[PDB]
Amino acid sequence: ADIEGAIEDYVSSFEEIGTVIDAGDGIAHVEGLPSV
Amino acid sequence: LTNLADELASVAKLLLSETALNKHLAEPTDDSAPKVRLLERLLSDKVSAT
Repeated sequence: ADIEGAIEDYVSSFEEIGTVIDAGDGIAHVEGLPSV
Repeated sequence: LTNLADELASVAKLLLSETALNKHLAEPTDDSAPKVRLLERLLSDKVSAT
């Protein structure tokens, strides 16, 4: 019930910094940056 | 301690049931504020403090 609202609220909330989690030979994966 | 165990089991059940809730409460984001905000919002008054 409140989960949908609560979860939705989260999506809504979103100078923002992400972090590299993988990297290799040209391709790098960056977690975060929700508004990229 | 018994209440703490029961409430921790209850939140475990909630996380298992709400897969989306578990996934955002588990995202590897460094920002904790948003997460904690979702947390309390959905469970702050329903569980003890400890």
